Amino acid sequence: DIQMTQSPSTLSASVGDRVTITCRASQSISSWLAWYQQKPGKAPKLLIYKASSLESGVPSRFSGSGSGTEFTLTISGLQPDDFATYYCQQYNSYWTFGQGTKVEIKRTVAAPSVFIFPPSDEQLKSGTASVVCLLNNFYPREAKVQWKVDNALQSGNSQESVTEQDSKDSTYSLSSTLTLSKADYEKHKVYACEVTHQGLSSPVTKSFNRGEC
Amino acid sequence: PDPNANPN
Amino acid sequence: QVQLVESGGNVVQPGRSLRLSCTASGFTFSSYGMHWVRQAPDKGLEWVAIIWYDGGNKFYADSVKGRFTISRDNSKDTLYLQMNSLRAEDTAVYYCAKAWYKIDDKYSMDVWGQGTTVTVSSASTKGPSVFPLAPSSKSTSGGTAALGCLVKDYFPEPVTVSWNSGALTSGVHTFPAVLQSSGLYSLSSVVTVPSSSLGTQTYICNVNHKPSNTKVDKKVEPKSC
Repeated sequence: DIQMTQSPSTLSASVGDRVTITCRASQSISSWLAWYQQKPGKAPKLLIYKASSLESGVPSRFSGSGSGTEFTLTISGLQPDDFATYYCQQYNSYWTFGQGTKVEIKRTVAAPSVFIFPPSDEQLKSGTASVVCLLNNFYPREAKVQWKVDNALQSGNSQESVTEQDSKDSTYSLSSTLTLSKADYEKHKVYACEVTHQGLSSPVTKSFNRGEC
Repeated sequence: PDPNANPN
Repeated sequence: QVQLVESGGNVVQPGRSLRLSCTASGFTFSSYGMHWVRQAPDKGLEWVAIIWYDGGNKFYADSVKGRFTISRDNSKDTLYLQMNSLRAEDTAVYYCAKAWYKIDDKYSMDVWGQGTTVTVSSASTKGPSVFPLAPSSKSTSGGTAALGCLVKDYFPEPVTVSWNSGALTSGVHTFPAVLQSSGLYSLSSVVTVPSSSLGTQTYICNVNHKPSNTKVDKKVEPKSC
């Protein structure tokens, strides 16, 4: 199988910028490369075929170049309608796609506001305890979230979820949920989440003591 | 047979 | 113009069968080959199968060979995908795509449908449990307080969450669901409100789970610590 990889995975840009997405193939596919655009909850749409040929109805700001194993998609003068995820696809041997490149709106770096929520008394009656760390309205999306219970790092008992970019402030919000049994939650005191983000000068800790509030 | 050949 | 409408997506237990349809309009369906392509976070965009214009030549991806069968009925302008012995990894959005009318040595697809969603799990339908994420001193910054609701252990997707029956919409963040190792989904919905309104304004989250016909209202009480 011919493997398709795109670079970068996430491109941050502003309206009017000239941006370029790169696609690479595990072996030569000649010029048999197509580019598609997909918006969330919508279908892919063909943009370019044969590496360089523009599909009818696609604006001329989209241009393509490349042959063999390396290909590029260039948008000259980004428009608001152009913020989406773009996929390359080879059709030389069957059909395989790249992982996708999401073009997002660039804005100033905003540090997250970190809030922590201990489990409710109602859930504890059910036998489970969920601790929620909330990172609110931050940019860029890269952030590191680690859970420490009585200074012991946790592994394999948390799940993260991130929102798509907000339509008004262009920020992201993230949740990290530490899940424990009621009995395991009750044998520890300090529950803390450590947050690393570009907007923070150093890692930030948000903690609580079990049963105090 | 070629899968990427004309299917129309 | 060209229009492709998928249908048939549903929740199915592992090992069972499901049949998808793609109804075509706006083009001479009998003259074009058709593709099935699926999409999911664990799989990206993954080609599934292609069928020639007359229904004879068919090729499949290794991930589905021996289990999925592609067919078509040109008298109905309808494309089919018969999925047998379904697996959890088959869970995805299934698109149907038309082969393009670009004459060259190699061919691909141009127009895609809207997609139909297939979810393969052994889980039973369950309404969600709603727990409060109470505001506290540990959920405050600059006069703003964060509160939310934890919507846990529901199957299948989706759930809708509103706050105060839709009166509160600004500052709301309802996170995408995660699939737990139990096979049940869970999510949380949060909102930031002024700390000064904690004593004056009541806050309630409204969770609806139509697959279970479950509607839940949960008042989030503010903590005095």
